Amino acid sequence: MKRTFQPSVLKRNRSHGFRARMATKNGRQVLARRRAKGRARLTVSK
Amino acid sequence: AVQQNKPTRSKRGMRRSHDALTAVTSLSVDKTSGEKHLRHHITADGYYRGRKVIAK
Amino acid sequence: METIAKHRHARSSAQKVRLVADLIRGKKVSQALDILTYTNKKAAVLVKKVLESAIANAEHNDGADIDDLKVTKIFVDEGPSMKRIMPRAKGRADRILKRTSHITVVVSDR
RNA sequence: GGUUAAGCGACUAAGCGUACACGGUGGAUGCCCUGGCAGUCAGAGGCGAUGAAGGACGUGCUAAUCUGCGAUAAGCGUCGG
RNA sequence: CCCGGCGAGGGGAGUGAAAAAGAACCUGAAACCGUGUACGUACAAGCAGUGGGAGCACGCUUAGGCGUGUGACUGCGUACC
RNA sequence: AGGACCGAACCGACUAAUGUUGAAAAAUUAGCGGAUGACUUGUGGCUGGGGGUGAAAGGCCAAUCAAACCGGGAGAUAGCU
RNA sequence: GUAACGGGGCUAAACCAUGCACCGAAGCUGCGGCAGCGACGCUUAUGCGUUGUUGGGUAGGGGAGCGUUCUGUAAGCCUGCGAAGGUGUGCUGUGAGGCAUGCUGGAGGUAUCAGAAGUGCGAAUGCUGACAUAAGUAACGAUAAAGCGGGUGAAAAGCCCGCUCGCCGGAAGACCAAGGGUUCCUGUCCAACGUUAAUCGGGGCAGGGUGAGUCGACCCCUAAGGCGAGGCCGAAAGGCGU
RNA sequence: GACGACGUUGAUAGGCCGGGUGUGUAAGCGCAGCGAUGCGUUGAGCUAACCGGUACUAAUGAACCGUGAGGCUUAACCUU
Repeated sequence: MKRTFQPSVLKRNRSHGFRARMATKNGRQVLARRRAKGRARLTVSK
Repeated sequence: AVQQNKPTRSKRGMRRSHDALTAVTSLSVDKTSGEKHLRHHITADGYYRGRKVIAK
Repeated sequence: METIAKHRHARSSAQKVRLVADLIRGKKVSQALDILTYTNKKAAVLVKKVLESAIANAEHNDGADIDDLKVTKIFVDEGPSMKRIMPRAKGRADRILKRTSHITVVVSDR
């Protein structure tokens, strides 16, 4: 059966990447929360 | 389909009262090599009833 | 004199090994080896190596004779179990217990 | 003493139970603190285009990770201790 | 040094106050699983105990007819929240 | 010529059996329907929650839909267990 | 399934009447003991001489206590001539409990009188961890199929070589994208991983391996669409767009 | 599991010999025919579990378990 996760690096970065998060007020707040929490990986970039 | 109460150590051991093994009553001895083997079977060296059956 | 040998963390459940241990408890060493040699079970291979080790220890360390030895104490204790995951149907997960055993053999010349 | 008969009758444990002894499994308990919690008295209350916060990759006699550092790369100069 | 597959894992030797502190490492409880000893158990029916109680075993005992364990048989008795 | 005909690929899912702690959180086997079209398919893009989309079933919107998910108000309230 | 005396059995061991005996309860009495409330001797800084009486108990009210951790008393006392903790024994109190001591253990413990509480668990389809049960039971994942010889090895149905057999063959063959990211090759190892064994492996360890002017990407050009200098709009955020 | 038969002083199983049953005239060769085929050798060849026989093969000598005269009392008998 076809499942939900059909990977694509392009769509992954364009939807959840660093530059996508850094392009909106609410996206920049996502990074601020993950920095304050201490996340080692902020985004799905690499 | 499934139990209503947990069986005991006792009933577990009773069921296993017939699970014991049986040791070979005795091993046979060859005429020539004097080796010890199962009855009606050949020896490790290859003898059987003192006739030097297959050895290779 | 009394001598001991052990095989700890053996890959087999105590229940399976105890079937073999009950065959040689109280038997002469010469008779026990012949029983394990012609016992078609894996636990027999393990127990035999332990018995062979105890015999060697008595000869080398205790300077005992082989023809006078005798299996006087033998028991199998439960060892640590290893936990594993078995995927079942409909996303359910079951736990496997890979059980181990502590085999102990004691020979003596009493 | 012997035969027959009648009557009575222990010693069996495949296994199980209780108790005790000796062990295994397991990691409670007690003891311990270079970790935390809550405060007091003092400080400092901002960093950043002289490129920040936070990161990537690198850097050793070094294969990895941590710490530190940045192609002058677990460090360079100078003034003192 | 020895058994073992130039293994795993053990037995000795040695270290140490201690190796039953040997790295699956202070102390090492309980459930749970075992070996050994004593007693009981294969014509007996049910919350499995309680009251009575023979016999066996063991320890006493200045025999003192006591203690411990087991519990044939027997009266009563349908868990807890 | 054809939202034409028979029929593989391809897209679908009418019947039955199996399976139902499955090989599989909807499949397998034997048959079945469409198969130049209102067809099918790859890549990328747009529509965001009282909103979307819907040849319309209250269907679908990441195994979740008569109002998604995450966090917060929040230890909502519970004359009930 | 006797099944309409509880049963056996009873012609009284049934029914009526009379009477004398006996059994029969945690009721009553006797013996010993504890406690509560009362009156009494103003007894006594109150315990009795005594004295009578009471003492089943849910919701619930009242009263009195045990023990746990911490503070003071305590730079005191106990303790390597062995603390806490753990495990047994014996004694003791109405109870929660307490004292002593053997073994284990190997360094802390703490009287008394006061003080403060994360102060006592069998239950909440309670929370976490550990271990049982069913049970050595079901199952070992397409019914395409295996057999033998030799080799290696501690050990070979499963590895290597070889001769046969069988299966796919618009694939179960071959080359790629997407995606994964060293799984590739060689050597070595078999604890764990492999639903069995394993000398084998997409497993462990180590080393080696990816060579482009022409393939592809980057690059030039744009589609849907996105961002968007100024600009228009909008409480702010921000929206649309040249 | 059990039950039954046999284990060399032996037909227990297999094989082998013979037979039967079933199928229905093998292969090879030859003859006729251009050939497909047909005819003859030939009711041929093959033939499982069946029947009657046969030690060719395997069922080994041993070893193991199990004992050593079987309680007390009483009565009647030996010794009506």
